[PDB]
Amino acid sequence: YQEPTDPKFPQQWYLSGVTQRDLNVKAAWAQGYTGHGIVVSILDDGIEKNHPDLAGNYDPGASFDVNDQDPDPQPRYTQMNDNRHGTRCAGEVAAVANNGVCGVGVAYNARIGGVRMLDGEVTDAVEARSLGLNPNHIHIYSASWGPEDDGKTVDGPARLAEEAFFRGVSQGRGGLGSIFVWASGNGGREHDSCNCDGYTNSIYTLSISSATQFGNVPWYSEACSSTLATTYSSGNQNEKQIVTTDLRQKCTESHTGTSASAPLAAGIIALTLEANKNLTWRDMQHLVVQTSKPAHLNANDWATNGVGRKVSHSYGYGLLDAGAMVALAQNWTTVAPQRKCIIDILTEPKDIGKRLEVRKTVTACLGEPNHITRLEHAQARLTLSYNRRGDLAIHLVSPMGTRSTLLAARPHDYSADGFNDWAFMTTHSWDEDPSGEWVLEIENTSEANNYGTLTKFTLVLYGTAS
Ligand SMILES: *[C@@H]1O[C@H](CO)[C@@H](O)[C@H](O)[C@H]1NC(C)=O
Ligand SMILES: C/C(=N\NC(N)=[NH2+])c1ccccc1
Ligand SMILES: C/C(=N\NC(N)=[NH2+])c1ccccc1
Ligand SMILES: C/C(=N\NC(N)=[NH2+])c1ccccc1
Ligand SMILES: [Ca+2]
Ligand SMILES: [Ca+2]
Ligand SMILES: [Ca+2]
Ligand SMILES: [Cl-]
Ligand code: NA
Ligand code: NA
Repeated sequence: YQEPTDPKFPQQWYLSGVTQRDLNVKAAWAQGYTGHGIVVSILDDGIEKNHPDLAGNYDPGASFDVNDQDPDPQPRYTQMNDNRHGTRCAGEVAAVANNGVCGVGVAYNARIGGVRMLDGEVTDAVEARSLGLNPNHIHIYSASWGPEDDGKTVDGPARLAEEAFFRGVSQGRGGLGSIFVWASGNGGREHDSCNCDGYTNSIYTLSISSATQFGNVPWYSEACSSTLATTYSSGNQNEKQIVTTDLRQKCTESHTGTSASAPLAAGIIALTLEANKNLTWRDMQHLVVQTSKPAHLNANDWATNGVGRKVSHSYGYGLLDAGAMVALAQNWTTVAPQRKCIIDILTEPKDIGKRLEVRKTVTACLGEPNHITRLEHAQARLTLSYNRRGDLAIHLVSPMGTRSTLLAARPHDYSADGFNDWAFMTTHSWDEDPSGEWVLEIENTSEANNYGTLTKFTLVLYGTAS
């Protein structure tokens, strides 16, 4: 195998780096993995299917225009180039290699499509029709949309979109499950906390955050326990950005934000799926957990969990490692069927006041078909009232002592509507045994005399017993 010759490949520092600050993609390419036979779809504002770095890999079967209800996802051209984002993301995954144009995609032999669905009124039906597009042809979906990143919104998929997620992971891809790769958000400057975004907080989305070139948490990053891993993106003006295809058959060197990280992850996942086409949607999350690398990502919250892995609320398990992903995929044994252990915790409502702690010792469905000794995702589904929602901080401690932040204080969130069975999710106790004492902590981080009540706490464990 030889290095790509594309003119901008040297500028794709997150791929071509020789200083170990990269995604280790050349190592996967050298093992023979390029995305051949894999199909990825970008759910965004359209895709310039005639772009000279996309046309060779473009797949109409991975594409649709949900905004105008037609098969052709070509973007709507405007004076400000508003609808360029899907084309940028598509090139990150699957820009053609060795063709003298722009740079290359991570999976430069994968097929690439786009759903034009953000250029219009984005209803629940629009989202669901996009997530559910051709799920026995498209393997991997990439998306970075969700509720407003204003630091005061709590929202997620409505009924049709949630149903699309469960249909995709259950019957998609011949029953192995659609892989929904998701950006964790861009609300960092608003002090947003991404478990408040029900798309990235879902167990069905494989959620990705960003790191800057120098290894730092970018200004736009949101921290939360639902994130699984990290890829490089933009930072300050001394740090390089993402280099990819752009609208009007151009290249760009200034693609930015967490929405540039999710497509790189989708590309790495395409290489991995080429290495083992039989991986399930859960297998893929396991591989990410096992192979991602904290090293040289700076964060003040790196903590070692109960099985000895380092995990951060900014980075998840760390930077994706493509060579490690494709290597581990090849002889990976399919995980056992997913179990779900439901533990309704409260015997009475609990006043929150300044601070509330709820302790509960659980058997994790000992004796039952849903007995779990090997956790995957855990949720604390909470129903509570409070007079100012953003003054709350919420933590959940596993029996192995891993303290997941479920919610950080959000200064702009003035809502008096509380949380209505909101399923705060953590990945940080993956592979732990969830038997034992769990601790929920709710605290008022403000000096104000705030007040409210916790009326339901359901601990929901997913995982296996093998
Ligand atoms: C895929 O995995 C399932 C579950 O382990 C197994 O039954 C099946 O034979 C595998 N298929 C291939 C083609 O490896
Ligand atoms: C609000 C938002 N994303 N919010 C998120 N990912 N939580 C968005 C992304 C692309 C186009 C329009 C809106
Ligand atoms: C997808 C979405 N919102 N989804 C939600 N609120 N459940 C959205 C928000 C702002 C602009 C464009 C899209
Ligand atoms: C699946 C569902 N509702 N199903 C029902 N009411 N039978 C739902 C409602 C709101 C948000 C997300 C999902
Ligand atoms: Ca169209
Ligand atoms: Ca190229
Ligand atoms: Ca957000
Ligand atoms: Cl479920
Ligand atoms: Na997720
Ligand atoms: Na620990």
